[PDB]
Amino acid sequence: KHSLPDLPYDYGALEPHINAQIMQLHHSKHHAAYVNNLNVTEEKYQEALAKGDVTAQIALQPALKFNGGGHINHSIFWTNLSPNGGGEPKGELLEAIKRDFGSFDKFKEKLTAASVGVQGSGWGWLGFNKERGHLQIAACPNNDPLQGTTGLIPLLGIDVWEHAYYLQYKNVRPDYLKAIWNVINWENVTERYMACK
Amino acid sequence: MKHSLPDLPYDYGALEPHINAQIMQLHHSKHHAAYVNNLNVTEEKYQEALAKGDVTAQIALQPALKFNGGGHINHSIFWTNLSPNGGGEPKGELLEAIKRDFGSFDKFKEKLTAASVGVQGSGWGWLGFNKERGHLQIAACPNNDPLQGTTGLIPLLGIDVWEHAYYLQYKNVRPDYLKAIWNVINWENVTERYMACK
Ligand SMILES: [K+]
Ligand SMILES: [K+]
Ligand SMILES: [K+]
Ligand SMILES: [K+]
Ligand SMILES: [K+]
Ligand SMILES: [K+]
Ligand SMILES: [K+]
Ligand SMILES: [K+]
Ligand SMILES: [K+]
Ligand SMILES: [K+]
Ligand SMILES: [K+]
Ligand SMILES: [K+]
Ligand SMILES: [K+]
Ligand SMILES: [Mn+2]
Ligand SMILES: [Mn+2]
Repeated sequence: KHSLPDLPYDYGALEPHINAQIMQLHHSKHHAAYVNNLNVTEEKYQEALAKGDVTAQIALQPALKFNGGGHINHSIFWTNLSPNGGGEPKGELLEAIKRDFGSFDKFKEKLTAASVGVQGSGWGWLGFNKERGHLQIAACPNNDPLQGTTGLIPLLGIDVWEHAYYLQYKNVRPDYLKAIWNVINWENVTERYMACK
Repeated sequence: MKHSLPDLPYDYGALEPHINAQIMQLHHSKHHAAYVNNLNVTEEKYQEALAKGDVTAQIALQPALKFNGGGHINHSIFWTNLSPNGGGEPKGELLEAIKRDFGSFDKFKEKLTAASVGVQGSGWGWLGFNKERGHLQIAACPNNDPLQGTTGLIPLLGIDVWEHAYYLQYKNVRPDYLKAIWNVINWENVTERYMACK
């Protein structure tokens, strides 16, 4: 049974950048539903596999990817933010950002652009490409998770579903993207990067 | 338990001159055999991932499961949908339903032909049964995506329009294959599948 992780901080800890009502809904309603539906779907898959029911396995794929991906993505996202965040990373991650994107500021522009560019629901990611040994930006639709659908290892995700920002920023997704940089937990992103090497 | 390649219920040359023996043997003994085997490999990996709660691994396996699982589902139906005893028109309640839902048998053939010719890339044309609406319905599916798993419709008749289903004999002219296949449709099987829905 997958479980809803506790947040690493309280729901208001990322104010004013992401308001407490959003964090509370996002974790306690949206992520909770992913977890609950993921568990239901995995149990149905166990049954289908035991019976050799390939039709049922395939019919369950959309629920599995959506809720499973929701669980994967949100579990990473909470750790990617912190009340003590903001600013720039240091060390090898900063070195890699400068090497692969030219500068920290150009990296921000490129992840911002990928995130603002999602049409519909989805996510922007900074990932690590293990084959190539370098950083890579990608966008993913809906809750499709980065590693399961692209092979890239997730380092930093930005949720651009409307429920991630709408109560506060309404349609103005770019204002949310500007604000979120103030709460990036570069410690966590660095840990994820260093685990890849 | 493991999925198995069903034997083809007739000789590889039983459908000549409509589908030749070289196609039938490659399609069954090479293409379908590979789907079954790859499906069983993917299922095994999926069980492991599920036991470990590895959702990333489950999602990464979805393309192979749908493609090879769908391949197994669709080809298993297809072999039974063809017969040397086939061709002609169905009878009874299936014919009545075709006339009711499509206007006539020939109109139905045109619509299923159009759906099958219209696949861009690899895929299948299907006649299915919509259990909720209680009537027949035509759909096209990409690659090996299977009808029931992706649409909920119950498959009655499938036509494979992957190039391996026809290319050796008909080359690029997919409409020549589709003309030919009507001569070997096993309407007895299609009828059985339809009656099982009702
Ligand atoms: K907050
Ligand atoms: K703000
Ligand atoms: K988790
Ligand atoms: K540089
Ligand atoms: K999704
Ligand atoms: K958010
Ligand atoms: K079998
Ligand atoms: K013969
Ligand atoms: K497929
Ligand atoms: K069926
Ligand atoms: K064929
Ligand atoms: K011919
Ligand atoms: K012909
Ligand atoms: Mn979200
Ligand atoms: Mn085929």
